[PDB]
Amino acid sequence: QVQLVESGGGLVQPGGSLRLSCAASGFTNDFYSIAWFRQAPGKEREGVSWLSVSDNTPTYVDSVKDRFTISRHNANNTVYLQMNMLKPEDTAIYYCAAGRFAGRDTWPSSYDYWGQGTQVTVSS
Amino acid sequence: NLCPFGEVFNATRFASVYAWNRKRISNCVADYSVLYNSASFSTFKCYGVSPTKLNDLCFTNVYADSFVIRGDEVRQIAPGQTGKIADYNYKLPDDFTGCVIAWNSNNLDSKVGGNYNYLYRLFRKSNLKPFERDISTEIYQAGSTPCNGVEGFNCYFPLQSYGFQPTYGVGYQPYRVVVLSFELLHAPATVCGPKKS
Amino acid sequence: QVQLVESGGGLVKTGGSLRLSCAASGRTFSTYSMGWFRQAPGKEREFVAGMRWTGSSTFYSDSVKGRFTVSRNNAKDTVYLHMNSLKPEDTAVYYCAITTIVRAYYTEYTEADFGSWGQGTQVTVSS
Ligand SMILES: *[C@@H]1O[C@H](CO)[C@@H](O)[C@H](O)[C@H]1NC(C)=O
Ligand SMILES: [Cl-]
Repeated sequence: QVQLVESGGGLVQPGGSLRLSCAASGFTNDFYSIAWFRQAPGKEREGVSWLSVSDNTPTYVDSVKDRFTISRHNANNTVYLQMNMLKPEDTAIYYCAAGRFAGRDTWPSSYDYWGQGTQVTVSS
Repeated sequence: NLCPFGEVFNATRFASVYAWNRKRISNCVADYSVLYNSASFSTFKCYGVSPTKLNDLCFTNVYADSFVIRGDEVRQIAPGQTGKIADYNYKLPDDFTGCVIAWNSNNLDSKVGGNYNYLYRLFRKSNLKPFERDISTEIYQAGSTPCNGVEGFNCYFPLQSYGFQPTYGVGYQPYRVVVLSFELLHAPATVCGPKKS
Repeated sequence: QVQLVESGGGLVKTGGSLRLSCAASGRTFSTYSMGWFRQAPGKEREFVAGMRWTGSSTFYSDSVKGRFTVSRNNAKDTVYLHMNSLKPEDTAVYYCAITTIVRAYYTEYTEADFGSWGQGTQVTVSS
């Protein structure tokens, strides 16, 4: 019943921009939270941004602070991650994840709902 | 009159999870949004309420429960979870109203050669009820055969040390946990968020 | 570190019995689980038997289970190894010690987990 529909990935040059989308359905209310995890080659899934939907409270890791922006459009129940000034270190498969709580967690195991990942590549 | 959260979050040593501690907080102003926005915390999840709503509510008492677990067990500190911690050590109710806060404590709670002080319960005859605390140390009878005071096949000691070392993987590193819960009695409501002050 | 005062042992015939004692003042044995270990010449010091700090659980190596028993007095300050049906293979220096390390499976204990060693006492079983 709960489904996370992901899209927006692709190839960009360093300094370039990309917009990922997470369309959430199957929730009876706004009392859930979204996370973006990225999984770079031979590494674990690592959280980069979070949105607590009820409170509309965003969180970012220090390395994406002033480059990444997370937001929600009420109408389409879609959360966006605007990624600007992209760098080679941002290359990874990006997942959105949902949990039935207000807040944030670094543990992938704490999120019960997952989008199909989208590939993000930043190279010359 | 700010709530003395520092006494819980900044305690030099934490409880073993099987013997988890509870601090009553009363007669003070709590800024749940300031806690939520702290980069010190890597886990901060509220159930039945959000930090914004808590900033606009008064309670009779707040309870801060605190203990150490390993990283891969942090996900068990949530309603409706299974595993050795949720089943045998620390259990939240299905209808939990409150917050779960956690942070990596490798720098504090691991030692070269192992910090054997922190224990968890590996075995129990039945699952804990919500907010139950079991500090018993009887042999666990895993099968139909009585143990008669002797450990062996299907007769195990119920507690186990983590033995935290700083070179453990993050799933095996110690995490400090604080669980906030809320009580409303027919009494003065002396713990308030800043908006309801 | 605590002082454990160990006694007993000596020479016994195959099939005979000996009692070893390990004493420590006050709350030591009700605080730290204890183990008995033995070491034969040129061999490693091996786990024999022990008792949880609770006094209500004992545990035994496969080599001695059903022949040796561990008990503790009412005062909780003296632990005994009751050695029965002794065999020449039981010949060794025996030690008591305590551990701060809680292992749910006693089968995982080794000498590295123990300290405050008692003075070793010779047990010799002759045919
Ligand atoms: C814990 O201590 C630090 C100072 O080292 C302080 O910045 C922080 O706010 C304290 N936490 C609480 C909840 O008081
Ligand atoms: Cl023990």
